[PDB]
Amino acid sequence: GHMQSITAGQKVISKHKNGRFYQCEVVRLTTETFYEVNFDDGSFSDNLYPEDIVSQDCLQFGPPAEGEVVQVRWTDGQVYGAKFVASHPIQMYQVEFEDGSQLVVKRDDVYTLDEELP
Repeated sequence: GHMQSITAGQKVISKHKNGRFYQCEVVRLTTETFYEVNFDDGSFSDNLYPEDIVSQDCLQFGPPAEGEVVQVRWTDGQVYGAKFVASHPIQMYQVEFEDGSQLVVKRDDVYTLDEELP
């Protein structure tokens, strides 16, 4: 959604790591910044984290310049040449389940207690 804003301290319903929906509590609203890059073969990634840029220290100095050549460490642990496209912060929701487990989830994966699932 929404319509409904979700706030810290609110009981909501979201999927646990076991893959089923349970009630959980929003413990914090976080901002995660994702980087978008074009790899040298022309494939596109929309969900790098700033630390995945290994040619410069983006956590310390911010994003590369638009179009800047970069090296990126991919999820296979290998390094690839790319060019920086854009960064976009996404508002997210850190939730805690009855068992103490936590997840950081996007708005669309959070439901209020009053609404029909899914």
